[PDB]
Amino acid sequence: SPRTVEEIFKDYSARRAALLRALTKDVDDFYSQCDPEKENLCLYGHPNESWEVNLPAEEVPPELPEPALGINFARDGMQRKDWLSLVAVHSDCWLLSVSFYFGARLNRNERKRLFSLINDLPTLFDVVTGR
Amino acid sequence: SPRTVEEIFKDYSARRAALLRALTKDVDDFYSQCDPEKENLCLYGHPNESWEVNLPAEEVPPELPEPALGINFARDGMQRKDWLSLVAVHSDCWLLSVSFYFGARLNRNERKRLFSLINDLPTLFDVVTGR
Amino acid sequence: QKKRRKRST
Amino acid sequence: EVRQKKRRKRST
Repeated sequence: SPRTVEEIFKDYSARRAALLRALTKDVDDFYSQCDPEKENLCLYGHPNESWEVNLPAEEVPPELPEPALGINFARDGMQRKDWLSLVAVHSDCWLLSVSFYFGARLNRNERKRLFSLINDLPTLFDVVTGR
Repeated sequence: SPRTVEEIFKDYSARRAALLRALTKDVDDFYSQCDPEKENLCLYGHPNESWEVNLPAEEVPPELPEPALGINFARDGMQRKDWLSLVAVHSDCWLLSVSFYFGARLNRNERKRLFSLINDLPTLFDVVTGR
Repeated sequence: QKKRRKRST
Repeated sequence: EVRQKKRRKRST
């Protein structure tokens, strides 16, 4: 598991790259994957920069914090731009949660430094909404 | 919902006060409420500074990020101090996720400020583990 | 329509 | 020592 600020930010950046791709370059494919008629789905970003739409972890509590559940249940109930922004904010939050789960043993100043690396990047919400 | 940095951090601080209380002053009762025989349970901190152990949101995706699910399924399989530290880190991550959910529309400087306010308070993990 | 619905069984 | 399960299938 990532431990240092640098290891955690490398992991963060790879998962974020995956989620950004799902929400922009691959958006039609991602949208189709989030079928409202499937069971409840989550969007994951993995440290090999792959994204994944799937059921949540079968066994709980999971090893890592979980992404928002059932995003496919919201897809057809709002405009596409609003659904993508909803997925984006929850994904931003998941990225932060995973990073500071790994970073639980960092001291105050190292946690601050980790956030400064994260905060130099546009959020997924920023990108998808065109801020 | 909270929207300014001040409003979001007031909300954070109250939810944190609730979860700190669950993990310290009220820890015996909190531990006993995480009944392994019950369905999957979560620890919530509310903006009126009260804590609650309950089932997750019935309808998904929930309005707010959700706390870690099924912490009662982990209680008897670990030593108490290790279970409490696990709940603590997941609770720290949930507090951060909730605040930056509300803070989706904050700018880069405001996000930095919000994290600096959060980061200056001892984490639940550090309180529980004595770090 | 709906923003959410019950979690899957 | 005895090691009970630490995870279980989600209640749904």
